[PDB]
Amino acid sequence: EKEPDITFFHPDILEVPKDGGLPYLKGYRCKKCGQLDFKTEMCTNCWSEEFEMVPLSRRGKVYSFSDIYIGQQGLATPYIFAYVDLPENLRVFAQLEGEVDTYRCDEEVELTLGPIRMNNDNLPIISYKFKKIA
Amino acid sequence: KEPDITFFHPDILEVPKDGGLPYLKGYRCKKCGQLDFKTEMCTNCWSEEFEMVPLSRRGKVYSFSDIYIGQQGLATPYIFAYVDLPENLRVFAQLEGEVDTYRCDEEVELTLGPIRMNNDNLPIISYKFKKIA
Amino acid sequence: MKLQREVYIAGVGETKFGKHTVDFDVLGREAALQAMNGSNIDRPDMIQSAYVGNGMNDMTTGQAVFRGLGMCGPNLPIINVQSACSAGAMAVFCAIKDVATGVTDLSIGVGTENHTMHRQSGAAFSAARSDIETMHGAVMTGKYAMRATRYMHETGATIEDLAMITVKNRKHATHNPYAWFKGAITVEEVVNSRMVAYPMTLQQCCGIADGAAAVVVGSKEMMKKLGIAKPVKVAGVVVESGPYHNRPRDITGDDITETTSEKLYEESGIGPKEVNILELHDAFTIAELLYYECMGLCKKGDGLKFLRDGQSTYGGQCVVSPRGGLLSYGHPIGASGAAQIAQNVKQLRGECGGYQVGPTPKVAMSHVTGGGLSGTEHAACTMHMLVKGWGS
Amino acid sequence: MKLQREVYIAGVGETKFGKHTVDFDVLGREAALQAMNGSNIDRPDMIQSAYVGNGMNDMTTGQAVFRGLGMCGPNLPIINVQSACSAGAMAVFCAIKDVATGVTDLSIGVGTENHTMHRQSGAAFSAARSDIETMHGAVMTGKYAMRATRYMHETGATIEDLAMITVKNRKHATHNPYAWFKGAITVEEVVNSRMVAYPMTLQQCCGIADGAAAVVVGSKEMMKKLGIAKPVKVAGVVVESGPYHNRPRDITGDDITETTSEKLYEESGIGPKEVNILELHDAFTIAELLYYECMGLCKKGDGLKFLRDGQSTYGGQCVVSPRGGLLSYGHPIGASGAAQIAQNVKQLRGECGGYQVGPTPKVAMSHVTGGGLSGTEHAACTMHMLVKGWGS
Ligand SMILES: CC(C)(COP(=O)(O)OP(=O)(O)OC[C@H]1O[C@@H](n2cnc3c(N)ncnc32)[C@@H](O)[C@@H]1OP(=O)(O)O)[C@@H](O)C(=O)NCCC(=O)NCCS
Ligand SMILES: [Cl-]
Ligand SMILES: [Mg+2]
Ligand SMILES: [Zn+2]
Ligand SMILES: [Zn+2]
Repeated sequence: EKEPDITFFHPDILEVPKDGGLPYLKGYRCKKCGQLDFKTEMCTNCWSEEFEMVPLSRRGKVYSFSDIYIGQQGLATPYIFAYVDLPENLRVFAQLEGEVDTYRCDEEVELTLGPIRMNNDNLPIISYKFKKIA
Repeated sequence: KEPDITFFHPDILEVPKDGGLPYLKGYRCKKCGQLDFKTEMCTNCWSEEFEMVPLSRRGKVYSFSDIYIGQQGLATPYIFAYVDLPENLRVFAQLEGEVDTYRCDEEVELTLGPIRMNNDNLPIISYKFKKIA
Repeated sequence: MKLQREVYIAGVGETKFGKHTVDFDVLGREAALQAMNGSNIDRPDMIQSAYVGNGMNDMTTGQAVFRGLGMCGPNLPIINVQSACSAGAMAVFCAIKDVATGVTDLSIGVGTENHTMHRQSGAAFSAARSDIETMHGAVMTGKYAMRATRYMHETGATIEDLAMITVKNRKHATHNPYAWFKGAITVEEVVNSRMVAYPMTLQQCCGIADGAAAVVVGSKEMMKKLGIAKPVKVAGVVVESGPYHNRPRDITGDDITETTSEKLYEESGIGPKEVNILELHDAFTIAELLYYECMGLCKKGDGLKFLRDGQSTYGGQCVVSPRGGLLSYGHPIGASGAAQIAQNVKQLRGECGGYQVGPTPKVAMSHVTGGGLSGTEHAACTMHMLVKGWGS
Repeated sequence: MKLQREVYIAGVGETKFGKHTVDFDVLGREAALQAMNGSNIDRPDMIQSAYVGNGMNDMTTGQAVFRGLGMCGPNLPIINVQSACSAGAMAVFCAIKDVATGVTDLSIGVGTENHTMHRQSGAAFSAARSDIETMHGAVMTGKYAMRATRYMHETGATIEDLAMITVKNRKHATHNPYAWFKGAITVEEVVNSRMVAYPMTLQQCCGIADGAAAVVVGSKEMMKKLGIAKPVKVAGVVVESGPYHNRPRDITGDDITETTSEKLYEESGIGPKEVNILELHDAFTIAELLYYECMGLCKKGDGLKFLRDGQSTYGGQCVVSPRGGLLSYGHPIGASGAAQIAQNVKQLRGECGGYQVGPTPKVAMSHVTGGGLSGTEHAACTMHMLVKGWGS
């Protein structure tokens, strides 16, 4: 299609400030019941549609991960993905930057941006990932 | 890498290796006498014992349709029909010929020809029916 | 199936039908939420079981539908159902059965499908993937077209007669915003549209559409508990499988539609001449015309007279396809069986505005089949009989 | 689901599992015929309803199964069901519900699938890019691998411990003709097989297979009328959907397996320590290990000790995967949930010859899940509790 496929994921989860400020993940807190979640049309706990935007911590912690040697079609292998827990008590699934056989559970990691896959036009989709701090 | 079929199907279409005229095959249940196409068990009485019955090469177009929008991947137009045999069996099959030429109750005769391309892009030869002289 | 206690429809939901870019789960969620809102259900923890019909999208359609509503969990058993085009009606049937048996007091049936985001145009649906007729090139257009060719042969009916079905169904849909195609079309425009499977031209074929619909059902006490003002009573509902054989059946009849409709009349105690509106499986023009006789709306041989005399449109014995039928909505396989019911409910309730049947119908019947299986006219059939359930 | 009256299993059916060149309908029919013959049914239309589970063969699989038995028609309502790997168990569940509620006195559930005869892209076994974890590259083996890594982190389990699940399950299957892979395999062979997503190697993952099974269920009176010698009582059966949220979970637990099994124990009145054999969703070695804890066979954190102590093989508290599990049969999506039940019935009846558990089991439990979009552990879970129903 000459109307392009996406090159970014996703404006309601990963905030890239237009003035060049550091990107951050964001959640949305239900104003009725207080549930924090990623962006959704209605609160899955109480069905309210009234929210407040909550910027999320850029530091998280690898809860678990796996080195992927046989993965999705079209992604370069090996790659790594993980459950990354944020201190706001939200869990984010994301790729980890780096080499196989180097991550451990409960390791601290920091948000970063990079290509997570190629789109239908064979151009990279840029999204959030996490990387080692030191 | 093992190859795709080029013939459909030995359980319903017999091609005599002696070069005799091909024919469709029915099967008669030995226990209840019901005639049907090949099955593992009789739909009427569940018996597994049958005798093979060569079927008439001549049939009648019960109904048909000229197909201009086909299955994905099939060249168009083509024609298919319910062809009724004297043995009181109905066969679904393509008809050889041109659109806008068939009629209900038209007599037709068995013939072999390609029904589709296989996954190696070779023709699958099967049973069709054609107009008689 | 005999209902062991009364079962009533509270809220219903329906998306617009046509080419959608959102997928089956979003459509299904929209219809389900509409049905819940219409039932005064304002919390995720009220419905007690859910059934979701689908054809080809997904093996966990209902869990995908309800995920974003926060309703999946230990108190919501979800089961997904399939019987090609019967699936949306079977979902409502399963929900009815849970209530009628006392397994639940409040359940929901959803039908949903998105076809257009998952296939290329320019081709018709085949028969079943594993079916012998599919090997030989069977497409559903031609399978129904053969019934029209034979009907024309036996009765002298012309393609212009069959075209009147599209004219009427599109007329019915004129003011219905949910339909895909609608409004005034002439016999000449129907007959001169491009041939698809002779003698079915484009405008005599149902569209390959996306959409969803949902139906909440509950007990008499649950209707009162929820403050439902116009509960619609399920007077009967019947599921059959189609007889299989390789003998020369009369394809201008329809074994399973005949027997399913008779059983529905017997169990409900309501005869065909008492039905005020009917949504049936008008996948092709010929299907509706044949079903006038198969369902006993008129005597043998009178189907075309029934049509020509106006008996299936406004002012006649039975308004058939008042929402516009499959010939106006198009036909998302998993959705149509539920969508017929949602619109029948709205008609019973007087809620259809510019396409509302007058006098208000009191008895509404629906019918979907499901096919592609060689040796059967249809693999399955599901029919519902619904009636006014609020007194005056 | 509480059972309104007792329900018993009469005959069961089971094909060989592996690569079949006959399709899902032939396999399903073979299993259905066996189950009906094993129920001493002389009049097939005594079977009053049929449910058939399938994942991706077709939309009318149950009608395609029964048509070759001459059983389709007005006296056999057939509904097909889907919840990815839950489908075959849900088919049996639907049949049990029909009997328990008195809708029927005799019903049948079939699960069937043929994968290997069909070109299935790989995208059919996965969710769409729309699913957030899939957008970021998730694959099922890596999702379960993360569960294994977390378990190794918490317990000190090694890859060799995980591989012992494959070793055990193939050992159990040694003399089982229905299983596909069977007999002795060494830990080093399992560990040294190709790495898919650390620590899951190829031999720790179940494979795709073709197969079918069937279960006839009926009332107590129907068991007496059919002369069934060893009717197996349905002590309980539970269907759940998986909760959705984005909070940190303990993935060495399993929210829906925990709640489904607890509800099964509560409804049946049978606790986990009373279960003598268990078939469960061993799609990967780590799943069986975690489910020891999730089902309450042992305490949190003790699954590794349970395994090493031999408590999940012959002589132990509960023989887990005595037929060999998915790790020996492979996994035809629509079949496995029905097949677990068929083999558990055979074990309860003492019929499994060289793979028969001794002493004879009296309590048998079965478990399949299925699906799992982002934010869920699984889309569905179906569990059955079965007990000896004959006296002395
Ligand atoms: C008749 C049929 C083959 C036409 O499909 P098609 O040729 O591929 O047509 P396209 O999808 O490419 O659409 C072409 C245009 O015609 C219209 N159109 C498509 N189908 C139409 C239909 N059935 N009726 C009227 N108009 C239709 C437009 O929507 C479309 O224009 P658009 O680009 O703005 O959307 C298809 O509708 C069909 O197969 N219908 C029967 C489906 C069926 O068998 N269902 C199961 C019944 S049991
Ligand atoms: Cl159909
Ligand atoms: Mg009988
Ligand atoms: Zn809230
Ligand atoms: Zn016979």
